[PDB]
Amino acid sequence: QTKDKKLRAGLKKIDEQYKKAVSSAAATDYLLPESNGYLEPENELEKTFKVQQSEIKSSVDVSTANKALDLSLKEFGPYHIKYAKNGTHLLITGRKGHVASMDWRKGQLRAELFLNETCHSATYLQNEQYFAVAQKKYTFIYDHEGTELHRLKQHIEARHLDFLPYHYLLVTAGETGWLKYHDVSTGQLVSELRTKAGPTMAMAQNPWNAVMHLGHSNGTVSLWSPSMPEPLVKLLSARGPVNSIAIDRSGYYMATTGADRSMKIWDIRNFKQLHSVESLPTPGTNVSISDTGLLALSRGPHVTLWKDALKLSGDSKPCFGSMGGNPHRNTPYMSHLFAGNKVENLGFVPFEDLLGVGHQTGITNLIVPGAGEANYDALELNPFETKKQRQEQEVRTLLNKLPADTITLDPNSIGSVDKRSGLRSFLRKKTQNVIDERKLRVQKQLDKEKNIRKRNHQIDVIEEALSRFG
Amino acid sequence: PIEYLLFEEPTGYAVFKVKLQQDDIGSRLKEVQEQINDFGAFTKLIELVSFAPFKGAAEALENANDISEGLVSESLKAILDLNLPKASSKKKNITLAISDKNLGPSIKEEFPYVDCISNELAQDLIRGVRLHGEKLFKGLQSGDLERAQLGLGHAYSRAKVKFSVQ
Amino acid sequence: MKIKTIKRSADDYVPVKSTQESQMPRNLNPELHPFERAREYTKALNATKLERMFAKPFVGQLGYGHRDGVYAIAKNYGSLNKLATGSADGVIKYWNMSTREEFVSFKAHYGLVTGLCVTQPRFHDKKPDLKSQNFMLSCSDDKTVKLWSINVDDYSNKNNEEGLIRTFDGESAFQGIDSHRENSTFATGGAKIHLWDVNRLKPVSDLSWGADNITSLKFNQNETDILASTGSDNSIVLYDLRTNSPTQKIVQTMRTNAICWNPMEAFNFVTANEDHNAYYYDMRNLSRSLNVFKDHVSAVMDVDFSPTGDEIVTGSYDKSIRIYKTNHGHSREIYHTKRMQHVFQVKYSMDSKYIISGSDDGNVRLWRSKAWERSNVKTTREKNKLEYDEKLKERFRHMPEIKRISRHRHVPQVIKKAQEIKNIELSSIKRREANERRTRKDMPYISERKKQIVGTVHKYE
Amino acid sequence: HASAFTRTQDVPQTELQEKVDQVLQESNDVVAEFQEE
Amino acid sequence: SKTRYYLEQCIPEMDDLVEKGLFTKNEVSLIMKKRTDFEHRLNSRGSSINDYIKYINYESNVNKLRAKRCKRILQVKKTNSLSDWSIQQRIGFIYQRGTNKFPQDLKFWAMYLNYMKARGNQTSYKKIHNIYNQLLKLHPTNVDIWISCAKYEYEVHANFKSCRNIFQNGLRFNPDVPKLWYEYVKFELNFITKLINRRKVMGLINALRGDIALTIFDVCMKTLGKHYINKHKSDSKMNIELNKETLNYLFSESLRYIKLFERDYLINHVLQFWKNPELYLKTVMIDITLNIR
Repeated sequence: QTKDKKLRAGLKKIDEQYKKAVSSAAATDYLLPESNGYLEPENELEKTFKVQQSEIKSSVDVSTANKALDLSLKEFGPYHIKYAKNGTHLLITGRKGHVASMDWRKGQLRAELFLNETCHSATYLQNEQYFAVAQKKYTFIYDHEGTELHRLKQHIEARHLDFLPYHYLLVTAGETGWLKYHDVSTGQLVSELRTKAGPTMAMAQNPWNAVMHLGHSNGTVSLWSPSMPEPLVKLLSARGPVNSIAIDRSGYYMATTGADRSMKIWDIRNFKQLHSVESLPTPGTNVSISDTGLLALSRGPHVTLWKDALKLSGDSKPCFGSMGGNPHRNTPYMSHLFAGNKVENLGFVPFEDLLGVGHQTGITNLIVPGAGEANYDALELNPFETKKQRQEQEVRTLLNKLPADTITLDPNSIGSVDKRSGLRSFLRKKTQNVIDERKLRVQKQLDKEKNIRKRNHQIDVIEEALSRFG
Repeated sequence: PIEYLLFEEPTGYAVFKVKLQQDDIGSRLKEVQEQINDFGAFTKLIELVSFAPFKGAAEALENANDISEGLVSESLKAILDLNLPKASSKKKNITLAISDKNLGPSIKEEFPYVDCISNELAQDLIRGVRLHGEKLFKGLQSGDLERAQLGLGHAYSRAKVKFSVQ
Repeated sequence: MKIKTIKRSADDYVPVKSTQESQMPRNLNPELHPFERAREYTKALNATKLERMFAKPFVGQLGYGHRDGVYAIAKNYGSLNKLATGSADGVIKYWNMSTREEFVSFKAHYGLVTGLCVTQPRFHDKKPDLKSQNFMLSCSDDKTVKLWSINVDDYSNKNNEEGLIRTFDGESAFQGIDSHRENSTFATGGAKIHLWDVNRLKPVSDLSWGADNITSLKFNQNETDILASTGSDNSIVLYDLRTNSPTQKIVQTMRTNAICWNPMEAFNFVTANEDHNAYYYDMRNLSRSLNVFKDHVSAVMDVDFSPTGDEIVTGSYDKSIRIYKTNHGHSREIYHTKRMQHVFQVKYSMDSKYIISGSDDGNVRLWRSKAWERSNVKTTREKNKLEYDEKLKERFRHMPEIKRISRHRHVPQVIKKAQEIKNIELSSIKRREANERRTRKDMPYISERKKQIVGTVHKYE
Repeated sequence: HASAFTRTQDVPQTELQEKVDQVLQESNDVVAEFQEE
Repeated sequence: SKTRYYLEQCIPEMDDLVEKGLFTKNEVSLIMKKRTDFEHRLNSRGSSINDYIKYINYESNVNKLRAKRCKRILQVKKTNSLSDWSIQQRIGFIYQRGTNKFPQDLKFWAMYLNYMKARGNQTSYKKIHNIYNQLLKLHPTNVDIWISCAKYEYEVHANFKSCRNIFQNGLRFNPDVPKLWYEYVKFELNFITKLINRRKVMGLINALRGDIALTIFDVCMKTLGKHYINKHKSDSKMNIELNKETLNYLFSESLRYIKLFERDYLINHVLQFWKNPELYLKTVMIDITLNIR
């Protein structure tokens, strides 16, 4: 604190205003509508990871038991799963041609597409209405009913596309090693950044920040932003290639899985890797984070869940088996293994507590007691939306879409301050030249004067006898 | 400064308390005229406070005759006496918006602490109240205004003419 | 093995009735609401864009106007409909601004009408009805002052005596007028300012420094015995009426056309001055100006304070109107029309909402003070959204994009060209002064607030 | 601010008022390339 | 929206209530679920006095439960907290909102008054005044309300002058209600007897009285006849018929006054006024019965 009365008053007033604000937020917290769900032993003999999905369905509510889907489509390829950000619509993309978008709760099949072209992945972009899929070659944008709205041509070989929703931006990383931001509202390829690395293996968006984390074959994660053509940052996660990367909802912690049977938990906001699970018997196919800091790993026939692994404690480091039930060891929160499938991917249901896995036969939701965030925020995402509310809110976000170049590494960098005829033509040229030279000469003279000024600021027998002859 | 207004009706007198004042200079503008039409904004400008219903048909008739001639009736005297605050009879009189210039003076000489107003603004307020009519009464029990008007018009006219069974 | 999951009651979220309004749960978790700075910056930028597309100042004019250019305007400080305007024809009118109509229109004088005051006298013969009639006071060039009655429909509380209650013959040609309030005592500046009372036909008191004529007067709003005056030997003279004498004097480099106290500070006034400027002075220390209001391009002609006390409205002999905030020193806003010329009089309205401008093309226009604020009543939701707009753009006022957009205002080509020329001349003066400083030894750093005072009479320290 | 209880004008307004008042008045590898990069 | 305003306004007392050890987090959260349901039901259109009433009833039961909870869990009659008056303040707020939205419902007005009077220990004499002023202004021709206000005032504070003025105003609005006139006379007589009993007690420790009620009767007589003529006011035969009917009505009223009813003197006055056929017979037999008494 500085010894100025006016500045003391100013900073004290501003600080107490901030404190009033946060106290208000805490009161709202007393006012929240619901409560997270959990899973605890009551005892020491039995352990959490010993429970079975049949046991949970028997012991819990019928609405959830109904919600825990299990679809088997044994015809087409392994399926790739995505839930809308709203947490209501589900979109499955088979490996051969099957693409479906379904209301998932009242079981209205919104759209079904049979494509022989080997599709790869997909996402609802801005609502439940428009969704994009990859193909063998191009990227496609589809209406709610399923008609081909657009064939994005420049996004060639687009393995790993994803949509970031405040800026309305579609990111299509693929195989030639290339990353294109396509503004989807106005429809113009915003940016096109080559990656010198190679075929990008995994990809996930930091949402606290809206910066794209790509995971290359070197074993390096690289953080990109659509403004400038060099990676914002690079991290060396694992050796060999990086299979998958997932990012906490606060954009604070990241988990990387690399095909050298390695798994890393990273502190994004300081770039110190919290710790490295090396005891991994088979390479990890997939990793994801819930909304409540709950880590899901998948080794292909196995899915494993670690609660409270995203902290800085040494005890946080996840393990697979504890001798004598040592408390200082982090055993998995909850396990599951399928019969013979290979989990194609997995994603948490946004506002229930379920994680949907896609595997070679199809889709399966596992009931997780504490996965999703129990109490959402209507101003952002309503699982219940009357059509008029949905369209009105769509226009709202369309108005307030953030500019593409606002994406940076620190979402606060907006605020600060700094202080930022013939003879006639010929004779005209001569005289203008003269005026120019005159200006330069005056400048140099002023500079000599100023230099003498700085000098005046900073200030043998025969030579003494003859000082005054020069 | 239009604190109250008075509105006469076939089924009795009403008195409203003005809550906000529409700006006085802008009154000729499309925006404020529209808010007079709309019902949502008129409620913000006016809330009803009192409503004295007439006793019977005869009492209503003679009351309408006295309003026509510009006098104050016993019923009006009572309702004003009840609703209007007693300010100092020298400074800060209470403002009441009426519909009739010629009604002004009688109300004054009965209540020297009140000041009547019949302006462009007060006439606009009267017009809005008349337009919306029953929606403004929050449900207070009133007879069917239209049937009341037919009966009252017929009685008034027969009275002036001296219509006769002979 | 006690377990439970997120179970929702559709009864709780989706209401049983149809009219019942569904509930909106809210969670103020910061990680749930992700972008603060970018989101609020774009809200503020959209807000300024909407401001630019909603700025519609001109709201209308007052009847058919005046024949010969408007030179006197006086708002009624009591009521809110009423102003009084007067024209070089000699014809003075009393306008009802609610209806854009006129109450009366007297042909007052043979020459120009040089001043108007609007008032209510305090007669001792009687008490003229303050409720049925208003009173008005015209100060003419043919050596007369006339007091008129106006029949005003404000109240409906009665049912003759229409015009020219009284006339005060003068010995000189009168040149400005104002009336001390709560006392019914007016003061008129011709060749020597006279303190008149309503009931005496001979000027009650003589106030004059010396033998100079006095262009204009104004009492102040509070501590109401302080009068200030502007004289044609480009002087500004404060008078006090309790001691009954002039008090002090300052002489500037060019004549000050008009002065207005402010109604919230009671010892600050602002003077519209012909060297293109408006100088804002403290009364107790007249050696220096509190602030200088800059952005005109010809003689400033009138100033007025908003009754809230924080904004100033100036009208120049260039054909435009400028609105300033008391703390800045550059124009907030510029009003201009192809049909308005030589703004000679400006009056800011007693609800602080509007501006009246009398211009010598003969017209009394009236404008909105903030070019947005429609007069209708606003639902509470809309009102909150609008106040939120204003707060956000005050916060982000200085970001380059927002500044570019909210400062782009279209100005007539005459003012643009005059402004660039004036900038060229000031640069020239400044750099010749720079070279002279480079050489010479003793030159004072004459401040931008003292540069403009030739000399005061009562020197203090 | 007028109420229904207090006599406001303190002067009778009906025959009842006057009569009662007057009566009461009377009653009172990879690491290596990373390093290089 | 406005519901959000009301809920956040409810938060702090909830904070206090959980803070003191007498309500658990889950219980309080359930309380707020119910609160939000009620708030939306009131705010949304189509609401009704039944919704306001059920909201009040729920809050009252919460208050009772809180009182018994503090009695049991810490054996304190009254915690020096924010809650202990917060709940009743919110109940008052609910009553005000309901009446500003449905000023028609006499039953709701009366629940409001009963609540406020019964809790009258901490309340305002002035607050009862305000409620009654607003109600009377809205429903001037409800002699029930006028009588109720007068009786409350006279029974609680016995402000004889204020009750007198109330009756004066009530008559000034409704000269047509014989019930009102009847009750006014009853109040007059009760006041007279109370004064005379006070005089008797002063005598123990150490007639204009009727004439006031006589005058009230006379003017009631006159104006009631007037207004009965005015309803159903055309020649001599109907003049005589209406005169006869109003005589019948009005003297039945005088008979009611006789039943209401020192006493002999007042009856006597009624009899002379009456004199000023079969009715004459009834009068004279009344005379002989009085002489019997």
